[PDB]
Amino acid sequence: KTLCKSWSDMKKHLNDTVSKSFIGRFFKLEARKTTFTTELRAATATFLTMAYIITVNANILADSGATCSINDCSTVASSSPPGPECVLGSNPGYEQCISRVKKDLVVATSLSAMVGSLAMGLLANLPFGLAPGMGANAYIAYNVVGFRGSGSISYHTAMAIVLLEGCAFLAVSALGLRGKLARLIPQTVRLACAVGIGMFIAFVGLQMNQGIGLVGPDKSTLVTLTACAETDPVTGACLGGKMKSPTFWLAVVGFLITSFGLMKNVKGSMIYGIVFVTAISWIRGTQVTIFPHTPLGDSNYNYFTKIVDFHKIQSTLGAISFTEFRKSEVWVAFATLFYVDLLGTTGVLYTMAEIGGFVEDGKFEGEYAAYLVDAGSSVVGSALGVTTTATFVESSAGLKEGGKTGLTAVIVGLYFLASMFFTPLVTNVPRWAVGPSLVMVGVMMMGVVKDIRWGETKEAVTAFVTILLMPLTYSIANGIIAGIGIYLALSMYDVVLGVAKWLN
Amino acid sequence: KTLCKSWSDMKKHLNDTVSKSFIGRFFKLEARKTTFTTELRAATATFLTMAYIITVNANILADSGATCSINDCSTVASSSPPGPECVLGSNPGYEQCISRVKKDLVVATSLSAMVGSLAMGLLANLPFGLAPGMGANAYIAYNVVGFRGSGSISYHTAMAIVLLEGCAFLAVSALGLRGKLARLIPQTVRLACAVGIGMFIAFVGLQMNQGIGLVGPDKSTLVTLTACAETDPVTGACLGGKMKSPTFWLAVVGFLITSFGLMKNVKGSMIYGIVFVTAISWIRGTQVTIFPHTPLGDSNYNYFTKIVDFHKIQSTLGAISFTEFRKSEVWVAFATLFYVDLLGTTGVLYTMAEIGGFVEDGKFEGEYAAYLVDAGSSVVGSALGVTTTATFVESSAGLKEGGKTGLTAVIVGLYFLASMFFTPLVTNVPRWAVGPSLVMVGVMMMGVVKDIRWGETKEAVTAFVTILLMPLTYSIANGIIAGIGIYLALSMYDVVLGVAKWLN
Ligand SMILES: Nc1ncnc2[nH]cnc12
Ligand SMILES: Nc1ncnc2[nH]cnc12
Repeated sequence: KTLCKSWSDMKKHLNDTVSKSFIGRFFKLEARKTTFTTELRAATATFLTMAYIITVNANILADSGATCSINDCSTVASSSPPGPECVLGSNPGYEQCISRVKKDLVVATSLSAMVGSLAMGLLANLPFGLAPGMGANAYIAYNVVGFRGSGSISYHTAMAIVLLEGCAFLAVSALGLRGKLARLIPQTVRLACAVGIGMFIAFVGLQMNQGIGLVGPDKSTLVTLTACAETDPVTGACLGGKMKSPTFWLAVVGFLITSFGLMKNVKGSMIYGIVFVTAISWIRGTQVTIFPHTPLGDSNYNYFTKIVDFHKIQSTLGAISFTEFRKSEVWVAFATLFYVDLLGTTGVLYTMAEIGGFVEDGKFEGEYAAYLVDAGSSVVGSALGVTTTATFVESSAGLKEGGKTGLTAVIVGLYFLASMFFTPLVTNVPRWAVGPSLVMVGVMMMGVVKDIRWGETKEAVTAFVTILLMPLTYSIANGIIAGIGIYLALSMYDVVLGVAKWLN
Repeated sequence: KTLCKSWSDMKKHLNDTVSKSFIGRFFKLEARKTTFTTELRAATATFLTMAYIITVNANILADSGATCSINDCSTVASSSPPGPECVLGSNPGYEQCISRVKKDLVVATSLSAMVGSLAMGLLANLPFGLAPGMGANAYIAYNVVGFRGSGSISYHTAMAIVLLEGCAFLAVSALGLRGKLARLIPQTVRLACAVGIGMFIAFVGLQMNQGIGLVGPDKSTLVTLTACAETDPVTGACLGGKMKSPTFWLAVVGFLITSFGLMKNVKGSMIYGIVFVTAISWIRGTQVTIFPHTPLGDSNYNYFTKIVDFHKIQSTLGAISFTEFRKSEVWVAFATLFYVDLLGTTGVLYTMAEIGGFVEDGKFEGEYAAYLVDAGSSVVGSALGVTTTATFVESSAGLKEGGKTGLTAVIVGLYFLASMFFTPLVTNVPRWAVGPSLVMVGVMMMGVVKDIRWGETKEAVTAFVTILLMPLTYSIANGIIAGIGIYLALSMYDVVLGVAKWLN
């Protein structure tokens, strides 16, 4: 009929008047042959494969106990609450503190993914998006700061490391010291570190108080399968009954329809696994509720019955303190976070330049203004309370549908503006819904393990120690250090002595 | 000179009179073109790459607490010793029991690797050797029986599972039900199960009471790096001082010269890593001694000062009890050990037949009499107290030097006879010397991970859950079950319903 004919000739005309206006001259839409309409399809598919890190990042930096401390705890029958009693849960005053910080990290992630993505398109003309990157969320929140105020480094110092690393990554890039520096790292340590982070981030998404709750303590094997139904109220311990938890099996169904959606190539599928096992866990009354009948849960439901809200940052705003940079374990956390960002935004940003055909004999057309926008956005992301940004590989779903200019990245920046207003629906995602989303990240990073040269022995001993010691010793710093230490001693003690025997 | 000329013409004549005697007619040395001398070189290189499993198997089945029970414990100030006080160490009576069982498992491994290897050559004419296979040592000793009498299944029942699995693997092979049965298992579950066993067997060789002592307990992260120097006398706990254990750093030096020996292609190298960090840990006086000044250690040194001994099996001889086969977790241990032997001796025994050129369009010349000798040897190995046998992949070092007949496997059977008489030197290998040997096994099994199809999603979700849940939940049964359960639900719920929609 002429109904679709009246629909098709308008899209032949709306794509002309955009290119005949001024906005086609800035983004250069005449060359880089494309139209206005197929840029909008390139940014819709980029956002849906990227919309999961708006909730994963909030539910993983609220476990850090961001600004809640011992002073704003509750009052009990004693004269004063002691040290470790408040920060392990079951409190009227501390749990209402941490419900006002997760509302300040959903807004602070959209405002960090706006500025990173909206400044990528306007300054570099490149079709990809930015957000706080996955992989360095778990290093700061679980290994530097730790689960609810553990560890040694406070959260105010951890947001000062991101500034001083962010300013160290502009002025190692503006001088030209990148190809001199990144090629110094060998291929096997660079490639096996991305596998071990994928196994650390999935062992996070299995524990009792972190994600679903499979693994647990044991007094002779040091880890065992619990999955227990009736557990301890105060702490997490198995009282009895294995594999019959209604919060465990509802999370497995979310893990299947995420994986049954990735095959058959549904673009956004990790967002539909989160929405399905959340929309069951909102009905009051069941055993899988996030809304119980406690006074600690009536305040979340009375905020849920309104579906939109304009919420402002008020707790985890600019909070920096350089008054702790004169001890030892601050700089070790500095040299680790400088290491994992140098290898994250180097192998990705050039690989996403050869898809779509930007590249010539080196030096694609947005080289110099993409290393700095990816670096300055960690500085503006550190004042707002979140971690470093990274150019996402999910942005490839927009490279395979015809996005080639910077109008892709501006529209991606405008869905994050249209998703900070839905704050009452995003703070209320349960921690067993975000569990399988931390496991499918580990599936997609282990897919690079078929490029490690397992033929030679020195390349396989170095790659095995780095992969193994990251999820076991519960440390990312103990896999980077114990990989370089094996790679030198197997190599320096015969080759370097042999070169120094012949160079003189 | 004529000195080597007088050496070379004798080896031209000694190789003739062996082939002109009757012993060249049985093994058929005229065809399969080879001589007597280069068979002896093929069996020397086969033994040295196989001599490590004479000490690893004894030091991993003595941690099981094989026949030592609560009745032959010591006597203390109380009227009777309680249950868990004896079996956790620090006892005059229980520790002298377990020093008489490790002397009955060094002899029982050589007598099991004799009969398996000496009957492979005489009945099948194939050049490889047999011993109790690595991979099923840790399943029985740490996961069925457990560390020193833990768990539910006693050791007398675990040696009855090996009989009833051994007799079930003759009469699934003699009827012809192997190609019908083994091809039913898909490729990804078959291939990823061999990677997760390699990561379970290496997490064993890092713990505080098992191997060296890196990982340890923690009350908030459930695993942490201890490596602590001054520990608890009774139990294992970190009192203070990280990374300064003299038993930790002596084990790292053994891990380097094992790995520095595998590259540059030294044939036996895992045996020279064990001998070097043992021969330092025999000098009385140091901090790394295996011979302290206790009465529990004077009895090991007074047995060490003699260097040869004829020792007889007296504790872990024929000990079978079918009086526990009417409960649940016995058969689950049966179907796991039947699973891992079906996939171990199928992908190996055909791969070791295409090297050396035995094969034609299927059906190499020792098909039917090698599935049964590999199966009947687990029956005769179960009466003597050790686990199932397997055709070793280290036997390939003899396939690449010209071994093609059964005289290779007979001579391998005669080095194990000449290494049961050195029992006082083999019981005295410390548990931190056997530690890195359990880690280089995990390096050599992870080298098959570059053949898993990480392209498709169903092949990568199934392979990731199987690899991850074996070293974490400390279970081999929880990786086989949780791999099939993901592989059906991603596949049966759309394909099988679609086939049943079209078949009718
Ligand atoms: N840190 C990161 N770098 C690149 N792509 C990512 N996708 C998710 N996290 C990422
Ligand atoms: N179980 C096993 N099967 C084959 N080769 C092996 N090498 C060591 N253990 C083995």
